[PDB]
Amino acid sequence: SDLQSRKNLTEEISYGLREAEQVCNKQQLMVESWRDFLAVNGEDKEEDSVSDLARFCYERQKSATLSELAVSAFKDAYRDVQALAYRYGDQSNSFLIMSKAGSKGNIGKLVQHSMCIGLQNSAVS
Amino acid sequence: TNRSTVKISNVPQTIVADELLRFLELHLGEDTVFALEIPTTRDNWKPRDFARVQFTTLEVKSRAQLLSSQSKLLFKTHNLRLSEAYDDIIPRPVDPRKRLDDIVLTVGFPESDEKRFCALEKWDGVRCWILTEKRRVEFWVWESGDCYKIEVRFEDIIETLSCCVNGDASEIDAFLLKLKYGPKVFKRVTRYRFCKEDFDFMWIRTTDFSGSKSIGTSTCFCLEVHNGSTMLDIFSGLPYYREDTLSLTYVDGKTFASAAQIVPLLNAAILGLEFPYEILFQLNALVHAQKISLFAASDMELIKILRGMSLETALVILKKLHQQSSICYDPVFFVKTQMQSVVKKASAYKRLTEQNIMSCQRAYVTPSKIYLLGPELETANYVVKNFAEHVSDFMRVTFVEEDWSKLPANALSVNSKEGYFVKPSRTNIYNRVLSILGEGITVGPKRFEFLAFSASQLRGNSVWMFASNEKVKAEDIREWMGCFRKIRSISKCAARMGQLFSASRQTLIVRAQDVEQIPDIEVTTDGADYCFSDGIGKISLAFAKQVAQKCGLSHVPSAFQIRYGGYKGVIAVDRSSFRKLSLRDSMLKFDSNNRMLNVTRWTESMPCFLNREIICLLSTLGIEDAMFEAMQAVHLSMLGNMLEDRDAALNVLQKLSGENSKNLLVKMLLQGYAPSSEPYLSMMLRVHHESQLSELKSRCRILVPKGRILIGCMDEMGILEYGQVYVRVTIGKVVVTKNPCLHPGDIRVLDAIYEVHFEEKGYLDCIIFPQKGERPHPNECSGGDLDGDQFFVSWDEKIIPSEMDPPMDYAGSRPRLMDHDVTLEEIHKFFVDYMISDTLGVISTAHLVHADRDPEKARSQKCLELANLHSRAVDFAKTGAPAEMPYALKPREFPDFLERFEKPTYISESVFGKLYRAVKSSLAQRGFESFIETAKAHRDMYGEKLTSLMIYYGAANEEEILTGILKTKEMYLARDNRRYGDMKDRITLSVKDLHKEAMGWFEKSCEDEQQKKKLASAWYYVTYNPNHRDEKLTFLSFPWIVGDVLLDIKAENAQ
Ligand SMILES: [Mg+2]
Repeated sequence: SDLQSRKNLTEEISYGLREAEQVCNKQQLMVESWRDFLAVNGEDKEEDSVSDLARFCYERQKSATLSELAVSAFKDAYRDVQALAYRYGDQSNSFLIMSKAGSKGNIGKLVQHSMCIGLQNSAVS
Repeated sequence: TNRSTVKISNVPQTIVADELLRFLELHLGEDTVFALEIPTTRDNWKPRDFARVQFTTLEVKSRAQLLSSQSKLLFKTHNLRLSEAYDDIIPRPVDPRKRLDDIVLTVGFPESDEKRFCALEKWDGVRCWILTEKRRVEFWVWESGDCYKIEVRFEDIIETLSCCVNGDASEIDAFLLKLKYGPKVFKRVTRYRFCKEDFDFMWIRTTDFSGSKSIGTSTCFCLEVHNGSTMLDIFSGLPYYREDTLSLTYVDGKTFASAAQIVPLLNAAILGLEFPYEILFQLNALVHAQKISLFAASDMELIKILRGMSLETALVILKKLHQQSSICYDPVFFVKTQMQSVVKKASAYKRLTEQNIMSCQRAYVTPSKIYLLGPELETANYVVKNFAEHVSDFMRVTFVEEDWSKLPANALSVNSKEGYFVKPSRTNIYNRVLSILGEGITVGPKRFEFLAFSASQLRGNSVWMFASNEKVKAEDIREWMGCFRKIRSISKCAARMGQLFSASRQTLIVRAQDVEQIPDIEVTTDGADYCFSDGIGKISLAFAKQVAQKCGLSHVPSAFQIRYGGYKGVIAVDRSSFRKLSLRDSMLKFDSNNRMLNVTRWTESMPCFLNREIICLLSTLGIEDAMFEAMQAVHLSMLGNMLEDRDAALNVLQKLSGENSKNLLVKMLLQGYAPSSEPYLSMMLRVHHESQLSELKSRCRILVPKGRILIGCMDEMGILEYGQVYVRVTIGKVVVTKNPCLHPGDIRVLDAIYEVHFEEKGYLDCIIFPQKGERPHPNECSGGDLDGDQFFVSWDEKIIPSEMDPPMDYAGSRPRLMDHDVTLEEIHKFFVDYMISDTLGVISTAHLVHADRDPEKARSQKCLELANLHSRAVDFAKTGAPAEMPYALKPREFPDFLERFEKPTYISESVFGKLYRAVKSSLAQRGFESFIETAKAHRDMYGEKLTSLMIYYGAANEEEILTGILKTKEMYLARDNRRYGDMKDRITLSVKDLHKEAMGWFEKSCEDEQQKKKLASAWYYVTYNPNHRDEKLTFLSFPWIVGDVLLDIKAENAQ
């Protein structure tokens, strides 16, 4: 719209891209070295696994055997982010006409135009 | 009036709460919105379609609804349909005169004088909130930066007065609110909200914070509002407002301030050490009840006159203080007349070892104080019977709510998200219960330690406690009971430690030279283990005939449950026997060092009843609603004809429990008396007419004449394979089921056979099961073991369920064997872990209301998950696995059977709906001169002794202590039937003890049989003729204590 609706969309994208990171951070605790953390018992080093945010991003780069569940988790947490293109914008938008009819493109080629591009992963670098 | 929360229908999703309020404050007035809240499906970035808003007053809501009714409230091209929804997001009263903002609050115990009450501490300004819709009064107390909430509901308020502080003529400055139980102390522990105050708090429960336990000793709240004379009309909503002008005098009472955690205790620290414990126990019990104030309990002259006078003449002054209903303000006035009236007008230990009548001490622990009651008659236990000297050392400690209810899962271990996964955060009440389980209650010159708890005391949490004296301690009696170091799992060890605490009697000590081993018989197949021999023993006939005469039965018991030290199970009786104690392999529980012969149930036949799960399970096997209504009709005709006729009164009384061929009211009707001629049996049968109707409107309780309640048994030889038992009633098509049935698979129909050889064995109400072939009958029928339990049979031609089904896997999970031994700390952490995450009646309640609401009963995908979870919810005492009652299974509505006013009661249409509507249309239909002096001296001695049972428990007129059923229930007894079943037991034991004392008085009053027959005529004349009506009440129980010889007058006057 004219005013504050773009600001609401920006403040919602900035909060939906910070929850899809904590979703992917939860999936990296499914490693067999973390079997003592997922038990029903009190721990002392539990604050070191929730405060380190750069370390969990650094672990996603190297050792590409847990980075296949850190892409599929973002691709499942981004389905609730791509669904914001129906609450925002009128039904007479020329992109939602060509996306719902399946002529050229889809809903993935609209959120990169409007809200955010998403994730970027390559084969090998 | 009702509320102020108004739910908006559909606000647009691209709108924050700082934009909708700018529109709501445009059509309406300025700053008229208290708080607005929009629910989010995600955490902070996905709002839903609707939203909630709470206005300031009622006229703004009535204007906003009239504006929304004409479709004139258009916001962002979206109409708003304002509707009512009872949510109450902020519990605040919508009234400018009921919202106090500054009021001084003090606490303290009630007055020992007329108008001079003391105070412990005083808060400098609280926020008093008087709610009307939710019957509670809040108190917001600020202290050291923390916010505390004191909630006083309208049920504990018993009196409301107005006080005077300044001293002018007829001025209104303060108010005095009386309490009897105590409040609940909360604690405020920490884009779409507009709460314009301090908010986003979490009101979780906590312990006492007022210094060192200054709240639980008060039970009285004083409010001093500066206005006073204007808000006298809004205080009429408070219950029992006294129209009186009370004075006030501030007295400092800091001597009574204690420092321990158990309050209010009688501070007998300056009185010395030469004080009896039995006086201090009653003086502590009379303080928790609102009878004696705290300054009168610590007076020097009353303790001086109590100690300068003998003990048997001291207990009679303390037991008579319960006769006064109101608060007795003059403490010496009730003693100076009692000490002059006692001079004109042994059994403590003689009733423990002979007829098992003990005088135990009970106690209730509220989250803010403690509540002691006094001595009460109860069935003695074997663990108490050997220690006849330490009967004043045993003590039952219950842990209940401040309103004496069950502790919910909201006070202990409140849920809070921390990191990725949630974890239960423990509160202060949990650490208080753990601390009082570690240390114990220290009252008088002694303390108390943890002893044990049985498997029937986890539900309805209670703790047996011992004083740990210098002779025996809390560990010496447990070492005498056996050894519990071998069991490493704490859940099984906690059940094995208290298995000797059941009600049982000892007959004869059996040594260890008469023990013969018996091997186990397995019928296991396809990897699933079964046991045909599960706690089955064999006994000799001579010692069985000995223990039958020792216990006091007519015939020999064919099967009876026994506890030979650590053993537990039932014993079968054969003919060719040579030993007494012959236990099987599945009988060891711990090291059986103790040698006893404790029995709990003999061989007797009760008539078969019905359960609501039985009627709910038989209605989905191919049986319609055909014979249930006919059986209920022929039940209701006999229950409506028993109040008028005599044979109809004798038919149902001989079929119901409590009149097993020997009763007081049965032999009265044996002569042929009219049920309405005398005013005693009429009022005796008046409550018996409505007892079965109350059991028909709450439970089902359908009388089934075909069948007999019988105990399980097993034959050692084995001839029958997949056959039923030849029963003995004082055939075929029998249906065998136990009580905890939820699956549709454990229905079992058998066929009885006539055997020409079983008449020599003598099996009387004992079902025989096969012990070979495939899976056995009772182990696949609701998981019932082969021990002593109940069984329901019917050789009737009414139901006959001809639809069997193989049940699911009844195997449990792996036992949680600990690595180290049990060091007495993992037992308390398991006992407090039973108050939370324990849904036993909840699963059965949610399963019973789910079959009537959905088609294909007990076969859908939702009805099977509850039946699977019920196998784990009942096995908490064996394996430590929680029930974990999930969401999306409660139907959020209840039918018209239980009648809970919280959920909306929909109109039911099922087998139980026509079963309830048929009964519900039938409630609106309906020595003649030588014994005068002895009877005149015994009638008052019976009457004033019967008042001590009358007004101690809350009987109505005469029948609530005679028959044991209560007419008017209480708050803590209308929903807890498990405690009511033990209350009606100890009422009947007390009136039976009074009848035994009257029979003992009868033996010291007659020497001739003609005098024994003529005493009943005079004892009938004193209480039946209207010329001897005194000022007090004349109870209709005087010719029933000697009622055996009273029937001979009517048998002699006929001839
Ligand atoms: Mg059993």
